[PDB]
Amino acid sequence: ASEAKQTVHTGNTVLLMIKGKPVGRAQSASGQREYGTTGVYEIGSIMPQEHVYLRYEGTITVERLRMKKENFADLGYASLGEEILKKDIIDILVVDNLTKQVIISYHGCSANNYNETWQTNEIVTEEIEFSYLTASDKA
Amino acid sequence: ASEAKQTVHTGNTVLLMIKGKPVGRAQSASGQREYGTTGVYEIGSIMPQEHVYLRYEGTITVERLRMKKENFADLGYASLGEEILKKDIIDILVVDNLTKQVIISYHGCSANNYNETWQTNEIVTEEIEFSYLTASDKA
Amino acid sequence: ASEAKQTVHTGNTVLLMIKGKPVGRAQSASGQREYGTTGVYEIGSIMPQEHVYLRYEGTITVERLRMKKENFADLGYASLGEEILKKDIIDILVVDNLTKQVIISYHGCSANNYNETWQTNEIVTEEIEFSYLTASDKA
Amino acid sequence: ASEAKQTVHTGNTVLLMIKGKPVGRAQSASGQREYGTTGVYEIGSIMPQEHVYLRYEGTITVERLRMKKENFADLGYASLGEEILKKDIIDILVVDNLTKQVIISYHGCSANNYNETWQTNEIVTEEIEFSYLTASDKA
Amino acid sequence: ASEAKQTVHTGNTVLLMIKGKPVGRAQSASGQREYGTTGVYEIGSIMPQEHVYLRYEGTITVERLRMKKENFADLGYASLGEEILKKDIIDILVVDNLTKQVIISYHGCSANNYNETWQTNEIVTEEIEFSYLTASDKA
Amino acid sequence: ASEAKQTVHTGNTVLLMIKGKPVGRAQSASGQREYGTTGVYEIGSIMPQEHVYLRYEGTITVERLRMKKENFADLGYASLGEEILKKDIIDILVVDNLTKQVIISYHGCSANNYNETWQTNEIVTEEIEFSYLTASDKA
Amino acid sequence: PQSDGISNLHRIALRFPKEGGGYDMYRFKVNPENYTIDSPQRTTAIKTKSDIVIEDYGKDIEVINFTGTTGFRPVREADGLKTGKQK
Repeated sequence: ASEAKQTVHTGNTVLLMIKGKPVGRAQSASGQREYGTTGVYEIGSIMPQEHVYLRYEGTITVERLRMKKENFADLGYASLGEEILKKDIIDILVVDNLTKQVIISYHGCSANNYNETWQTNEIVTEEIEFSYLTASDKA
Repeated sequence: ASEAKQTVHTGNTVLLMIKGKPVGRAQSASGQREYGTTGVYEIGSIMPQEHVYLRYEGTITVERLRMKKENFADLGYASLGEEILKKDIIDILVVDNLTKQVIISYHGCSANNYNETWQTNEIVTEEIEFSYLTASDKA
Repeated sequence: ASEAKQTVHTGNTVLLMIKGKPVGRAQSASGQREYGTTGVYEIGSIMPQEHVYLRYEGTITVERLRMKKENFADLGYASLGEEILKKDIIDILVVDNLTKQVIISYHGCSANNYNETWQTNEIVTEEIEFSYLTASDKA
Repeated sequence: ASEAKQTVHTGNTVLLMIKGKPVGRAQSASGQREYGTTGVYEIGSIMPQEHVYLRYEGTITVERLRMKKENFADLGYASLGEEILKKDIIDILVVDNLTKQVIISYHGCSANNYNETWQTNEIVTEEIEFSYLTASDKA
Repeated sequence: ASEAKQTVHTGNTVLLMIKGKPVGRAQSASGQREYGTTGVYEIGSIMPQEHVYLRYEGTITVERLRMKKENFADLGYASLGEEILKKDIIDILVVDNLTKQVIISYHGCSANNYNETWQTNEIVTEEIEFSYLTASDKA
Repeated sequence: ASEAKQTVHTGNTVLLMIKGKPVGRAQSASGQREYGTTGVYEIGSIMPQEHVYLRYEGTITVERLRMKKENFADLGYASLGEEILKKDIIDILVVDNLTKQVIISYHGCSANNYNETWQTNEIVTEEIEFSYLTASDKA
Repeated sequence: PQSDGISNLHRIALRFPKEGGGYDMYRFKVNPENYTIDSPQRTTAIKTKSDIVIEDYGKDIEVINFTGTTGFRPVREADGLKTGKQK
């Protein structure tokens, strides 16, 4: 029930930290990591005898409501045109609210696609998809 | 509460401008980007060494209720048949309704398609999926 | 509010004219025109430096409730078997109800697919998809 | 209002006939056609010169509640295993229930598939997706 | 209304018999049989002049709620690992409840895929997909 | 009615065990199998002569609410970056909660992917799609 | 005959000389997946300075080529129970 005793993580107990600052007014963050795991088959026997791992296909998507200013592009994480060029590697952390202990971290993200969405009446929403070199953590 | 004091863009506080003129009865203005990022895999390790960019791609989609005059053919953007070859690079902006301050610009566009629907007891619409070279912003 | 003053086109203010007659008891008409627009990329620079246009992929679909007689096939627009052969080019216009001013026109349509649908209890519905040589208009 | 005085076909006023016999407890009778139309593109211009037909394709799908007798196996249309090679060209009509006047005929068909479903507390069904050579009509 | 007089088959009047026993607590059984039927086309004439039949693509899926014991694998129809090997051909029948007259039968089924599904709170469900040599019946 | 006297597995009466330890706050445990069955077709007849197995494939997906401790990284199953190569064959069971009797085992697994979601006012989740060599059971 | 709805399929068999005189008579239990037959001709074409000359010498040696797979499941034999690998 209480924060000090619950067993499960929730949207309200986590902070998303990018380049040392908390992200404001995100809606969801989702991460897929696939090893390309594949079994090794064999003539004479129908079933595979081990799996092996191919490519570390690692991604995180961030969906966010557009802050009036200091959005990703304005504050200097997203980019447009040949700005993509200059934007060196960026680091992201997922953080446990009370203690700000690390939950997990992403050594060196990099942008894939950036989607800003305006619609009739409603709040403006933003989507970014990042691919990273290695995910990691320490306690 | 008020317009000057919120810090998220509601659909209320954004104008959409094109060929230096505001649009009446526009609906959505979705802008999507793909920097074709696909990091180099490398025999001898499981994971990508660095994530690198392979081709810029920029699409902006605008959807609008069909007005009786100054539709996107009358404003000259869209066109029917061969006449498109006579057209030139169109130009689009997203602006603060409260101060007429640019948020972002799309500095060179062309149409992909000009989808239209008439339906029983419904309002007619234009749709345009523009492709564009670059996006940028100042102030 | 009134027809004489509204700014937007609606299902009730438009007539669909085929070979000089109004279409009766249509449900929707939708038209896609895609230029195949594609950007020209370059070694050394990641972004494309212009767009160019490939093929005028132009289509209109008509969905209609089956008139008891004088439907498309009966009246002589749709066809069956080697009748497709004899049915020369057909012209379609979208017409502004009060004045019957042209909204847009399709010089020379041609059939792609024809779908007649019967179902339990309900009204019989018909679908036709047309591809045309050049869309055009005059005021 | 009345049967003789409406001018649209409701599912009430259509009979479905096959091998010169009316069907009990049929549901849908969807008839789809594709004349493979794909106009000639031509180097030196953006748009197709004329739209031309590349292959006729005709499919009629019939869906039916499984009757205890005179199912589509008992009426001989459908069949199981090799026995299909013994079958012949089946023949199908769509008729005015009020006057027993043909609307359209499908002058030569064969089965593609014979999908069936049994489910808990639900009525069983046959489905047939016939392919057909030609469709025509008189009076 | 009554079982002794109704014209239609229902979930409650059918039994599914596998290897001489009734299946308990199934939810649905569905069978697709496709002949690969294809038309033979011709230069000079756009329409096909007959159909021909390619491959007897015959399948039945069985979906069932997991009996506490004596499920498919336990009782000896489904299999795991190199057990698939030993499980010789199996026969299935669809049976008319009162008389246990045959409705249809499947000479010699064979497993394709086996899916056991556990979920929060709810009943455990099982799916098997069988492909068979020849479907057949006798009255 | 009661636990000992029902004869279908409700989600209540199943434990999910992994590395010889029960899991807290697991949700789904879907286990899918494909024996690549595709019977030999044969020129001179329409139908397959016998159905034969071409490659075993076994996937087990587990979905879980993210617990504050003893998540699938802490229990050692999942991992981030190159560290996966240090991992070994994980081992999974499905058990009778009422008697701690095995229903089935998966005698050798490896991870495909480790999908995760954080979202506004929602509970966080882990997802794992394990691949596995074989499944078996005794008693 | 092929499976035509009038007669059941029948499958290929090959007669071999038995080394003591007489024969062995082998037969396939699953028929070929691909079957190809070629009929080459010995016709030749030579081009003279003012005319073409067409010359033929008759039928050439035909070629028969086919490809298939032996069945998996055990199948009874006219004097045994032989599996696909034994066949």
